[PDB]
Amino acid sequence: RFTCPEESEASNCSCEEFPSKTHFYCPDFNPTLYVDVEDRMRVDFKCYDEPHDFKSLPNLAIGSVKLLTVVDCVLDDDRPILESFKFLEVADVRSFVYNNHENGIRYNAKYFEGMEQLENLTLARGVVSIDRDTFSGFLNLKRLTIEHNKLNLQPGTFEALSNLTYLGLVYNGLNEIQPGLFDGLESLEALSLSYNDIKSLSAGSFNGLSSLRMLNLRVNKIESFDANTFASLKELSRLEITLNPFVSLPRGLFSENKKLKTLILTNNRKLVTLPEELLANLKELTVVNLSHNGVGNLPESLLSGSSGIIELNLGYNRLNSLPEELLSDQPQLQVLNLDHNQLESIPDYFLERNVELQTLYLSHNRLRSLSEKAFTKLKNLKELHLENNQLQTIPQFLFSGTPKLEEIYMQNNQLALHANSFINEELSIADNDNTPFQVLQKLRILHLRNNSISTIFQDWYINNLEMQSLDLSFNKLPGLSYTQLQFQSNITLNLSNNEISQVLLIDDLDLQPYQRINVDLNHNPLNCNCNALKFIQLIQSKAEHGLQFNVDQLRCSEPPNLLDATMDQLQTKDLLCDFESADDCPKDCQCAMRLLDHTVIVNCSGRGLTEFPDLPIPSQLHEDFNALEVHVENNRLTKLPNLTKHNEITQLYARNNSIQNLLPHNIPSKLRIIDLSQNLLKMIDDSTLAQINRSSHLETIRLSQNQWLCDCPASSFLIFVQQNSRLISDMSAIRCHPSGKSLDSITVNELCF
Amino acid sequence: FTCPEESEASNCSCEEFPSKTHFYCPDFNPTLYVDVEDRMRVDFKCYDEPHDFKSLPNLAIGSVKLLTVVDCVLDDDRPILESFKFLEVADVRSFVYNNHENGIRYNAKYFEGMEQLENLTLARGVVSIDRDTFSGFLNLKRLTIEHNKLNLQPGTFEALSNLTYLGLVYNGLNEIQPGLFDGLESLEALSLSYNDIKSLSAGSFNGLSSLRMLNLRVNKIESFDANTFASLKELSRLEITLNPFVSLPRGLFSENKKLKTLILTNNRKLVTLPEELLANLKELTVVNLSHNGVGNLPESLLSGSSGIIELNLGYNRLNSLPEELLSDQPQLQVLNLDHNQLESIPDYFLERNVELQTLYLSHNRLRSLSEKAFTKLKNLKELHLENNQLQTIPQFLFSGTPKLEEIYMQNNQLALHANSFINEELSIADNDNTPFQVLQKLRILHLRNNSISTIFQDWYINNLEMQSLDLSFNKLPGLSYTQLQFQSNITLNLSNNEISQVLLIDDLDLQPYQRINVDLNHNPLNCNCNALKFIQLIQSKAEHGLQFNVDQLRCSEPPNLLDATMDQLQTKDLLCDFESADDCPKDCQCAMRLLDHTVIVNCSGRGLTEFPDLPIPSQLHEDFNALEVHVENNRLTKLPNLTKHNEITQLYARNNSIQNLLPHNIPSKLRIIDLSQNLLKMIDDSTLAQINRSSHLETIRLSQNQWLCDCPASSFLIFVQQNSRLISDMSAIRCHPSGKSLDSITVNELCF
Ligand SMILES: *[C@@H]1O[C@H](CO)[C@@H](O[C@@H]2O[C@H](CO)[C@@H](O)[C@H](O)[C@H]2NC(C)=O)[C@H](O)[C@H]1NC(C)=O
Ligand SMILES: *[C@@H]1O[C@H](CO)[C@@H](O[C@@H]2O[C@H](CO)[C@@H](O)[C@H](O)[C@H]2NC(C)=O)[C@H](O)[C@H]1NC(C)=O
Ligand SMILES: *[C@@H]1O[C@H](CO)[C@@H](O[C@@H]2O[C@H](CO)[C@@H](O)[C@H](O)[C@H]2NC(C)=O)[C@H](O)[C@H]1NC(C)=O
Ligand SMILES: *[C@@H]1O[C@H](CO)[C@@H](O[C@@H]2O[C@H](CO)[C@@H](O)[C@H](O)[C@H]2NC(C)=O)[C@H](O)[C@H]1NC(C)=O
Ligand SMILES: *[C@@H]1O[C@H](CO)[C@@H](O)[C@H](O)[C@H]1NC(C)=O
Ligand SMILES: *[C@@H]1O[C@H](CO)[C@@H](O)[C@H](O)[C@H]1NC(C)=O
Ligand SMILES: *[C@@H]1O[C@H](CO)[C@@H](O)[C@H](O)[C@H]1NC(C)=O
Ligand SMILES: *[C@@H]1O[C@H](CO)[C@@H](O)[C@H](O)[C@H]1NC(C)=O
Repeated sequence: RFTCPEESEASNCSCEEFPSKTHFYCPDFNPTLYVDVEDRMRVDFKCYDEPHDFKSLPNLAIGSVKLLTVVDCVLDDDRPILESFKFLEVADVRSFVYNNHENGIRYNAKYFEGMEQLENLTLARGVVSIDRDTFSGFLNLKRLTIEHNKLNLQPGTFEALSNLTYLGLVYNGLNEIQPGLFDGLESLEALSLSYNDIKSLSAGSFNGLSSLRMLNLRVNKIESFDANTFASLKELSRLEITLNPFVSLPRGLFSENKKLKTLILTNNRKLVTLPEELLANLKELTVVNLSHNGVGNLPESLLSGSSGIIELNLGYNRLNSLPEELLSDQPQLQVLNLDHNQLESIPDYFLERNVELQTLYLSHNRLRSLSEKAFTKLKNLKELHLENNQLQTIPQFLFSGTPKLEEIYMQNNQLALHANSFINEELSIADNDNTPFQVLQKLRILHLRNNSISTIFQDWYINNLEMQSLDLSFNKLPGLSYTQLQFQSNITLNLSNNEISQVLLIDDLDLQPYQRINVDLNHNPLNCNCNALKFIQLIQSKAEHGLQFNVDQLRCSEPPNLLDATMDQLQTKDLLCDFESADDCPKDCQCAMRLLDHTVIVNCSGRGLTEFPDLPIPSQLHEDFNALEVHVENNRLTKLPNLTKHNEITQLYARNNSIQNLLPHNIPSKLRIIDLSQNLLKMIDDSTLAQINRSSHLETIRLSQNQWLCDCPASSFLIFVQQNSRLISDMSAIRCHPSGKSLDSITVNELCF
Repeated sequence: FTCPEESEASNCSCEEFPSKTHFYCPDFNPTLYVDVEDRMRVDFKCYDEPHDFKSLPNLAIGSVKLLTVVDCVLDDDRPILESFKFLEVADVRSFVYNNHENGIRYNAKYFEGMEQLENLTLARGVVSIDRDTFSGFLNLKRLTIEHNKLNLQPGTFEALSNLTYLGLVYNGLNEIQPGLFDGLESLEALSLSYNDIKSLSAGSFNGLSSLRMLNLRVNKIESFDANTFASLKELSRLEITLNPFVSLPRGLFSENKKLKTLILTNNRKLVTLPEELLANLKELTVVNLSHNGVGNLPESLLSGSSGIIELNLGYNRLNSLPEELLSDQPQLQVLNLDHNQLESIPDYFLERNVELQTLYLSHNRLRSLSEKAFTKLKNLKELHLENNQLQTIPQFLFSGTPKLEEIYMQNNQLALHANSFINEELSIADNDNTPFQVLQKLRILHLRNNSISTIFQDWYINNLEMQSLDLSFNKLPGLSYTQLQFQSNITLNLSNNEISQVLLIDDLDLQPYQRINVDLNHNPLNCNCNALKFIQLIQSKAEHGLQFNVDQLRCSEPPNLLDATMDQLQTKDLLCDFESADDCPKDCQCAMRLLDHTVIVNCSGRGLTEFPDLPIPSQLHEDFNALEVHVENNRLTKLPNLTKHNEITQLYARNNSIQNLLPHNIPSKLRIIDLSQNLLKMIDDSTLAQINRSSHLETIRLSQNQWLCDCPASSFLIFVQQNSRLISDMSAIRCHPSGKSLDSITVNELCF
């Protein structure tokens, strides 16, 4: 265990012992450097300023340590690093990491006079002009990295490293690879040349490497190859060539890499063509990644014989008009990508040979219509993508041979799919439509966003039993009914941004006992007129029903009503229903009925007439409904509405009325609310008022703007007012015709005696 | 997610890994890379001139909570989002801006569009901040400014008023102006380390009320004010390290009742501590005073604080101690006094402390421990006494601590011996004074680098729970099997000792399957006959209980070549000089070997006609018996059996030539005789019978034989040849005195 050195005046370095790693700051006044030391795992030495004074240090005692990470600290000129770091006697060090920024250091064997048994090594930002003799003294060195330094390597610097395993030459900006730079690397298994400026790779560039398994040229400036560039790498298995600017690959580049397993060739822009049988006869090959290139057409024999492929990516090219038999020899192919390829159409027999194929991509192409035989023998297909195409429709037998299709994506298309699109030849054998989704019982997720869908097919809730999502946004849905909601699984049936004018529901919900059945209904020109009441009563009332509509953004589309109103702040009383089917309603009157309250409105208040308009009987059933509400406020010349007898009116409003000389014939059977404003109250008689009875329903009368004579012949009116005080809206406002003042003060004067 | 479609009229490309999608602009060379998560992060770093991202194609990436910029230059006045508009990210909840390129004078215009930002961080780029620069955020929880020289106005932070974590690290602040923290009501950390604050005024923390965990880890603080911390009623932690001040004001922490953790270390100039500095701190839990320069302490330093569970006082310059320094701390758990200059411990130091689990006293200069030092420690678990000057241990040192588990006594002047504790009072002739019998559960004990004489039997008798032990660099005289009586998986260590010899019983065994490890490396272990049992134990065996590590073992003054290895050990090399002066001649002693089981003189010497007669050195206690003859390649006067040859179990001669041999001269009591370079081939009466097949290794050899021809000896030669199978006669036999009389010669041939 390493503990802090005993405090003394000989040394000014302050050791702060932490539970994990003992810390240091040797110049106590100004800690220009700190030495974070673990027990025996690592040593972290970093300098912050120009002065070094390594000789004026307490001579720490660490002993054996695995990793020695020195950062941004100077080295003595042409002296061993362990000699320049004598103030800590690190020994038996395996890994050495040297970050250095201020000054580049020319390297020779004299800098490594203490690291004969070094396993790992790393250099960064500070190494320039490595000498050929630098690595001679090393024994059993397995890794080497030259990280972020501008460098130029003469051929032969690595000849002394026989046992080297991983070599990293990233970011060095090498201009070119001399033939024979890797002479001594006989046991090399991996190599990296990413982020360099290698102009070209000659035939003899990779001489001396035979057991190499991985290669890496991720970012270079390679303008051309040679036909025998990779011929010397018989053991190659992984190859990464990205972001290179070359125009084409030479014929037969991989003629000898029979052990190839993965080939990542992506973003190699300006790669317009691929040579004939580039990847032929590679049994071990399993993953091919040719995305983001600029290829315009693939040769037919590109993959002839490579039966071991399981993943083939070809996205983001300019690849159109695929050859028919390109994928004939790949029976293990699992994932195929063809997106962003500008494909106008694919050959009918393109995918017949692949009996097994899990996931297929065809998105972002320019497909117009899929062939019926495209998916005949894909018995293992699971995920299908067809988004962002120019599809008009789909053949009726398109999914006959893919019964295991879990998820499908058809968004951003021009699919029509009318209700009668797949109507049978008048057979009528099956109630469900003949849409191709009928055989897809395994379907789970379906997307149809941004389409021209104009219905919800019956097979989407009858045959598909495990459906759990059905996106139908931005397509021309005409309406919604309760039948189409008869799903048998938790489904988030999205229906936003459709032309859903109206929706119909029944008061009883047959939903199975489960969590919920969401229906997103945000932006629709919903008609808040008749036939929508039960939906409104459902949404506004709080209940534990399965249906959970999301109508927070939903508004109405009725100019007569409050347009742009929300249901959460909508008066359900104001729902109205026009009587368009009937023609016996009085002319020049707003004819409608409200189903919630069970009322029918005549609304002849707009016009003024000489007689009471004929009020049609509620011949329309309206669920066996027998009450009428009439507004006749403007008409004040009828002189009698005596047709009210043998009628079922329940509301009456006469803001302006003729002289109130009415007979008991006018007295109605079922009138709840009555208004007699702006009339001659003097003409009315007690016998008519006596026959008024609240037994049928509650009675409320209006005495506003009414003039009634007060005298002995007009007696008992005050008693009737007192009895009907609740009926009278303002009994005090009722006044004698000549006096114009309330008769309450003169109630004692009412009695003649 | 999906990279931009078709990459048309764009010089920047997408990688689209399954975890995150990278970007570069490699049209000529990729200067900058942008990699994004689904919604978590966006990292943006550029490595060249800013003109390379003047008009990049817009990425239109979804808004992500965390944004990062590295070494990217931006314009003088336009906001950050406007400069990086091509990213098209708006919902930012974390911003980090590393900028090594060029300092920029921040104005309030830079952060428009981030009115919901948190975890704002400005590293290495800020040079100066104008007032109300942070105004407008309206909700900020964490801020950090680091690695950049600064000089701030008092009213810079007034606008925030919701900040909880503030960090001004390595900013090179010359000093703290009063009221510079005025507007930070809800602050809860400062992290003012690595600055250059010269001193703290009384009003240096005016605007802070909900503060906790004030940090001053590295500063050039020269002095403190009396009421520096008075303005902070709530203050949980306080870290004040690596400062050049010489003393603290009296009553510095008077008003901070909530003080829970005071870390005050590495103040090399802090010569003394004020009295009752820690007074009346009930909530205090851990206090750290290590690595200071304090030389003396006041009596009332910790008065009125019973909540202390940890107290570190190590690496200081303490020379004396107060008596009641820990009177008011009955809840203490650990006490560190290591690396100080303490020469003694007060007798009444720890009567009132009972929850102490571990007590550290290493690297001090203690002369001895008082008997009642540990009298009241009912929960002591670990004890350290390393690098001290302890002479001996009192007999009742561990009387009051039965819970003790580990003990460390390295690098001490300990001189424990067999009679260092034995007293005639109540003597039981065993377990002298019981120095360690009171510790039942003593697991680990280190006595490395001491002057202990002998192993106390108490370690191997009643310390059943012992798991390890180390007696290296100690003056142990020897080892015996009786010392190995442990009842657990003990790993005893005796490396580099003065053990002359080990006496191990041949029938040593242990019933349990638990293993015992013993190391004798660098021990003299002189190799004599008694070491034969140790040699056998070291020899490879199928299974054993005492696994010996003897790779670096050496033999003291060896009879054989010096620095002999155990790989070259042999049974014959086990022979040792006998201690019986009368029994063996003074010229050379009897071998009396045990493994070899042979007795022979080491040197031939002058020689005698008759070998001396001595009793068997083994005396029936060993298989050892005389089997060899010292005389070799010498003209012996005679070889008589009565000259102890009969007493010798066997006879072995080397290049000894006898002209005449007789049956009387041949030893009958000896099982067999072996001779070489004999001058006579005649067969004696004893030679007429073949020596015993078993228990008689010595025999006759055809080689190095001289034939003698005589008619009477022909029958004896015939009898010898009948038993002989190597050859009819000697290979180098050329004798024919007018006839054939050799053993190969037939009966018909005669000597004449
Ligand atoms: C030299 O570096 C390599 C890679 O950095 C180290 O490899 C380790 O390998 C083991 C094998 O499973 C992994 O678990 C570790 O995570 C790897 N380490 C690292 C840092 O990636 C190797 O250990 C290093 N050699 C020494 C002596 O430290
Ligand atoms: C819905 O899909 C239509 C497809 O027409 C999108 O409208 C654009 O149509 C033109 C046709 O010439 C395409 O070139 C464009 O790419 C389409 N726009 C986009 C953004 O892809 C329309 O934008 C889509 N609506 C969405 C996705 O909300
Ligand atoms: C801003 O930083 C804070 C502090 O790191 C984050 O909050 C969490 O803080 C705790 C502190 O104990 C950490 O252990 C967590 O890891 C932090 N959360 C995360 C997600 O890292 C906070 O999340 C940060 N803000 C954002 C938007 O990431
Ligand atoms: C064993 O302990 C002794 C002392 O207990 C060590 O000797 C001391 O070494 C230091 C090293 O600077 C000197 O300052 C002291 O004066 C020495 N004291 C004595 C009494 O010699 C010794 O180094 C330790 N190790 C060994 C292997 O003996
Ligand atoms: C390589 O390893 C082998 C065996 O591990 C060893 O014999 C040889 O000396 C090593 N060479 C170098 C240069 O380390
Ligand atoms: C819907 O999800 C809930 C969640 O617990 C589950 O209990 C219920 O069974 C699901 N619906 C069906 C039809 O399984
Ligand atoms: C219908 O009723 C409303 C209610 O206020 C009234 O304003 C309107 O004039 C009526 N219309 C007709 C034609 O009577
Ligand atoms: C702190 O946050 C609250 C919560 O939104 C806000 O109202 C207040 O204005 C913020 N304080 C400042 C100074 O912006």
